[PDB]
Amino acid sequence: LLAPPGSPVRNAHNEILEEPHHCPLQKYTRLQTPSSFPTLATLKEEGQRKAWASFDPKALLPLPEASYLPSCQLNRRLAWSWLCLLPSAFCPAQVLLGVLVASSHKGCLQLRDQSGSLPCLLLAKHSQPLSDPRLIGCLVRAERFQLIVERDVRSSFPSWKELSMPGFIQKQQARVYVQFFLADALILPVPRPCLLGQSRLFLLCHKEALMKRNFCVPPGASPEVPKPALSFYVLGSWLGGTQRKEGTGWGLPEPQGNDDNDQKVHLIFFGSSVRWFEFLHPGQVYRLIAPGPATPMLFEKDGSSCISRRPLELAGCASCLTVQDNWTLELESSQDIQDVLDANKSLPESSLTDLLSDNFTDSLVSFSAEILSRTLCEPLVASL
Amino acid sequence: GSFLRIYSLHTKLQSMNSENQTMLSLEFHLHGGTSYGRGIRVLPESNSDVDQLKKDLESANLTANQHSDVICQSEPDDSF
Repeated sequence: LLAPPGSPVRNAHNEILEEPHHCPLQKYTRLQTPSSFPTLATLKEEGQRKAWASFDPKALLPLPEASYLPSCQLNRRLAWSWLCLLPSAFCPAQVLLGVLVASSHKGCLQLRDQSGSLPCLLLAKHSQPLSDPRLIGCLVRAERFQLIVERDVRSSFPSWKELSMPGFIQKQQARVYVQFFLADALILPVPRPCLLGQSRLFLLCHKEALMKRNFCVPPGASPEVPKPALSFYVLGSWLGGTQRKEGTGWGLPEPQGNDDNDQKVHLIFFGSSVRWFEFLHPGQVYRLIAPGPATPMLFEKDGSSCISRRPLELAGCASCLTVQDNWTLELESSQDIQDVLDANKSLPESSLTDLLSDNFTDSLVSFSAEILSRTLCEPLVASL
Repeated sequence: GSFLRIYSLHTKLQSMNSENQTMLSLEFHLHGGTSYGRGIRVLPESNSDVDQLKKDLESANLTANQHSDVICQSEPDDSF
């Protein structure tokens, strides 16, 4: 941008012998500081600084509306607000840089470097989520990003008058994270330092929620009573039989039975395998890979394995499978699957007659929606 | 906090108080003896009746629209 290629080559003879000799120092333009690369820690702690510097209740609760509020509604109104900085506008423009990783203690993505970590919300492109596990560990550079700051406050202001007083803001919590499109980022693979496997394909119907679940006593194995832990599981249908590591590729499947029941399966993710949550999405085919010696009944079923654990809402189901913490998944988009992948570029939505009707009070819905506003709700929080 | 069922619980409206003012409130009584099917039953969480009880409680908690308690709104601090 600042110095595009094409400048004339330096000729030493001319540089020495020209009468009004021109050289890179002869004629120059003063440069305004074009950009700087912050450590993710200083970015995070600029967020948690400007947030409380700009937080003024008298701007959030305007007059004359605020004159008619009881204290409970006043503080409930004040107890959540958001800030969006767009730090690329700062002078000098800050440029986000860090190696992208998926933190297996939360499943959420993170930009990481030697100064700390910053949660991020990548999108592959407008209205399509990040779908590819292969981005793990690449060095992401983004210079057109948003820095969001959610503020939670537990104030106790009595009335609009006291909004000038300091003593009532009893607790303050921020929650700063970043968000941007992959199309606006530049991605570089980090070089290496310088100086026996089976796989299978499957399509997933839908992905349960990520939450803390408890588990059953292992079947066919040691009865270690489980305890709550972060986990989720995925409903899906196998495509083809097990495949074997074959040099530059994966060999053709081993014979697979046709039975539907032998196709549909529950992939159960718990523990450090939770790092795969952000990448899996319904309606696409993923090639799961297990390293290590080729083994029968490795993908064909769980059947019996050491300390197998089905969640309570999944107990007893036959086609469950615990994905081991060292297995990995690869997105597959080869053309031979495109007719099944035609479900993509579209998202299921129920009708406004399924919604907004008294026809049933026992079923589930899915829809797109713009969010109009968000606030704390007190009855379920403390009142009852 | 137990989920509970009662059998043949009698229901009886008041219309007067001890100061001989008329006032209205509805009493509930399980008189002595299991006659007419009287008794109680501690409900297990497996039955859809208990699910319905808990669900109606949850609904009444969320879509409540009552005046908020805990006016000292700084009190919780979550699982501090």
